Amino acid sequence: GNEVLRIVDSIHRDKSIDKEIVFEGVEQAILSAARKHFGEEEVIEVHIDRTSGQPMVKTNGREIDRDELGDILGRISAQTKQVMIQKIREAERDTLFDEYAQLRGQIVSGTVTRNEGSAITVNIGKAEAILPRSEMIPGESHRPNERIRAVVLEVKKMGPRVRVVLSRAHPDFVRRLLELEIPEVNERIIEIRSLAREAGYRTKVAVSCADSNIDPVGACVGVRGARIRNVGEELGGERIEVVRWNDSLQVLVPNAMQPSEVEDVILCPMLGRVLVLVRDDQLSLAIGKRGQNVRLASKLVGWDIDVMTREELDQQLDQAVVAYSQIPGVSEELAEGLVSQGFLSFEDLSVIEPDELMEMGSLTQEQADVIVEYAERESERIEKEQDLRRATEKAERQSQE
Repeated sequence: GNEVLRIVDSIHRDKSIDKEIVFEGVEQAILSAARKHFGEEEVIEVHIDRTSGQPMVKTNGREIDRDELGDILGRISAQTKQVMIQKIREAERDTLFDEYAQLRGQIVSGTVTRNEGSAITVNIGKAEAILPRSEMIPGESHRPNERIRAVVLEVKKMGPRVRVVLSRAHPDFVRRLLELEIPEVNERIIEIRSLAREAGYRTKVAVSCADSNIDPVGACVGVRGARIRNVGEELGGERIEVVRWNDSLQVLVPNAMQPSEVEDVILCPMLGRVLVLVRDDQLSLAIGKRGQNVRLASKLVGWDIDVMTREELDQQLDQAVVAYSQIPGVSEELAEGLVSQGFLSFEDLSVIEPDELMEMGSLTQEQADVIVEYAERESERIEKEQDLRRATEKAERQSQE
């Protein structure tokens, strides 16, 4: 009876975990002891009264004799010991899973305990969480016994301990921080529609407002744009661009292509690609340093952005027709049809939907597959031909001697 109360207090004082988890653990220990004795045939349930501590064990809804119940309670409480703790830790893991699994995408804070190159262990005080390399903001310094916060990436239960994976590199981290820093966002006045992030470098934010007379970007900017930079400094100097969200790609895409200016926006649904026309002087700015700009603009919009000028597009259309005409089974009319729909290289043709290629050229299943195989081969040959020329230009290292 009260022998159970002695145990639940002893573990609670030692292992430093609350009684309710311990009670559940002891119950599962009694239950397992009851399963082994009575067998798997009868349905078994166990309950321990919290106040008194007296175990209630039922088999198929029926109580069990005090005799056999005494054998069960003495087969557990007696040291043999760590098996019960395995049930208690299993209960703790189940509880911590329930709480943290609902917290996915949400900011959690803690202190750094151990730091290796591969991962960082953070103590949030209920349990130890790990921050892996992939989820880290590059070059950041996190030392033992220091305050740190991040978003919960995922929660899994594997061993008899709960695994909580964090991220400072996830887009959701920026989204949360913006909600905290900008009162218009946490008051729901301004909404964050879309987000595109390269962690530690640049993040594009598309926002909108229910009120049409309200400028959503200007609301986020505020006076000096200080609140936006505050989030950026928390990310280690990550650049944050806030733009205006729109349901039309004729609006949203030029907005996402900022600072660069856009002439024409062409939609190519079959390739899932938006073709953006940009003048020569704006070409470098449109792409970005390593191509960061368009890359982020693509994530933000949800399409594939291909930036070209008008002159090099006209050149691209002419060559694409001649190239596609080389393939037997591709008529000049069908070749022009592909180019008109946004297909330029052989890479684009190889990834075409067979069904769509059949309708456009009035082709059978066999004829469609054959064409695709040509595009695959030709794309592959073009790539290795470029590598050839690239390698033979590297053969000019003999210009030393």
